[PDB]
Amino acid sequence: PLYPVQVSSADARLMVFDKTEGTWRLLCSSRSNARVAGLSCEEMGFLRALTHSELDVRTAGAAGTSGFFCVDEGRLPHTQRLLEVISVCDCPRGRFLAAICQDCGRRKLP
Amino acid sequence: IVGGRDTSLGRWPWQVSLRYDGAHLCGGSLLSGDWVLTAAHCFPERNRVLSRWRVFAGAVAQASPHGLQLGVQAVVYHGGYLPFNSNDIALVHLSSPLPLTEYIQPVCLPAAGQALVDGKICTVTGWGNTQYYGQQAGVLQEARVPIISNDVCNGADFYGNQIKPKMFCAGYPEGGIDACQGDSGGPFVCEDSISRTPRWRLCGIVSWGTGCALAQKPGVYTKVSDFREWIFQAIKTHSEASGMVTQL
Ligand SMILES: NC(=[NH2+])c1cc2cc(-c3cccc(-c4ccccc4)c3O)[nH]c2cc1Cl
Repeated sequence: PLYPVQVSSADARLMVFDKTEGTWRLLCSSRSNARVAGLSCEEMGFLRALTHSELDVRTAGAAGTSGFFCVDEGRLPHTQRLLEVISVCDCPRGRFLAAICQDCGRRKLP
Repeated sequence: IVGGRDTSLGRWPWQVSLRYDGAHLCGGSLLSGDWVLTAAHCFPERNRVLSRWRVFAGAVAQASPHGLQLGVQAVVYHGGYLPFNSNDIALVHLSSPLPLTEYIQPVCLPAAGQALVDGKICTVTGWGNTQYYGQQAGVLQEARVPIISNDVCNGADFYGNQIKPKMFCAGYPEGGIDACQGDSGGPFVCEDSISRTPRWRLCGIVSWGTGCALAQKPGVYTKVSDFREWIFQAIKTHSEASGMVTQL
């Protein structure tokens, strides 16, 4: 039932499910971060990404993920779904994307 | 809403009322502080002077002096809405954004690939008639109805082949609880925890039916999951638009 793309409520890092592992992987930072943050938010049912940033595994931690996924930037603009343009990678920089998507569907009363 | 109950402030913070020259005509759902998703049939030829439309939000009583009322900058409707019933969806861009408070919040969209669960019980809200030959509700009403399958709804005893693939029915075979005139454009929402947090998502838009709350004539909704890309497009494309525009 969990959706394969998730975002953390502690630091907005994006996590994508790797079905051959049964683990979540981080999304390596790229020059297409804005399009990837926008596409990840749409994918999950949010309207848009308000902002995104770049975290550092060395100062932020992994938070239970196993590896990285990288986006094929040249294919990225032909996509509707993120999972079809992503691949495992080494992400040598150890920097991943965090996305602040527009919040929705929750009541804010006591 | 026929067979529903009065609800309270902050429960369905995405619900808005669309009024034309003073009268409440349709319901709508906030997608952000400046965009509302409703039904294309709410803007027929005679109701296309944007200056005459207002969007009321943040209150459950139509006569609350504490709700906000903003103008409309543009209406983007679906070019496939032949009448101008499939593609009965439209987006309304407010002239300025609503603040988001504990009483004004956007609702979520279905995630990509997320499908409807036939039999699941969702909620439908609105200020439409509480009886077909009745009056609109003074306080927003809410009701729970299950999704009916298309095989059943298209049966000759229900809507005999009039339910096309981007619409769905929700209701009780028996009748009794249903949406009605004035609820059109409004929200049909289901709650799930796929994002690990329970969130309500807009699965349907109140569109039409034969009378209201009759047995075997359930309500028909526009299936939002099939318009996700149209919505994302429209909003990028027409963010700075004014007027009545159509996007296919
Ligand atoms: N029983 C139902 N399931 C049902 C009934 C009606 C009835 C209406 C409706 C009737 C007359 C006029 C309008 C209307 C026309 C133009 C603008 C606004 C509303 C309606 O939406 N909408 C409906 C939507 C639903 Cl699910």
